[PDB]
Amino acid sequence: TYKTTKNEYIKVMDSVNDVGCQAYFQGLSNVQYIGGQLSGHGSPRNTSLATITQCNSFIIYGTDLEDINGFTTDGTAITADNIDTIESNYLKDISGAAIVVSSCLGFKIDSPHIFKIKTLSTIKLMNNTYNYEIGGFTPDEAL
Amino acid sequence: TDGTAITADNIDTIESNYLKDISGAAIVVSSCLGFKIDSPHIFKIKTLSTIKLMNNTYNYEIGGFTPDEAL
Repeated sequence: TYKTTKNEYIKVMDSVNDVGCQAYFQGLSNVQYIGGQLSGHGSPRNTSLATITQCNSFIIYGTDLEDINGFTTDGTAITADNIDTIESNYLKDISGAAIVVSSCLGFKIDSPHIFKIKTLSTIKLMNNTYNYEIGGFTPDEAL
Repeated sequence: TDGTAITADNIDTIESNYLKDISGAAIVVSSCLGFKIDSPHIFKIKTLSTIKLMNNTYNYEIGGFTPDEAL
């Protein structure tokens, strides 16, 4: 609860089920993400590390990706014990991976190093993403 | 290269008479080793093709850009 200089109090949260991500991209074209990092150090509640929706040509060159704490859009924690249930009930949900890609033309990722991914998958593709190309990143890091 | 307009109407004629011309695409590649393009977004291409390759360009590699934008 934030206390102002006029001795007011403001609730930081909007709802008790709040989730976020590191970067959100919607309605863009010809986007290049060269190098850099996207990481969840400190265990925030994330649906993904990067969410990409309704873009033409999003390209990732060697970006460092690590340390996600997985949640669905609702706020449900994605753990090993319920992983199968998630795959049935949240297939159309925009969450569940380190990189979520929805309705994106010309998506491309090369081979960066990825580790400590505590969510269902490393890349999720949905909603008519139809000419993607996936390079060889570190395997077997997700759930 | 002459100065002839490339439209839909005459498109077939062009492909017959200007095969060896260095023109007719968004990107024209001639005698180039090691050419490479990844997948950018391309639109509004009022010419015969998106990429033309010619004159011994022999190890090119084409990623998936936006399909169906040329004539």
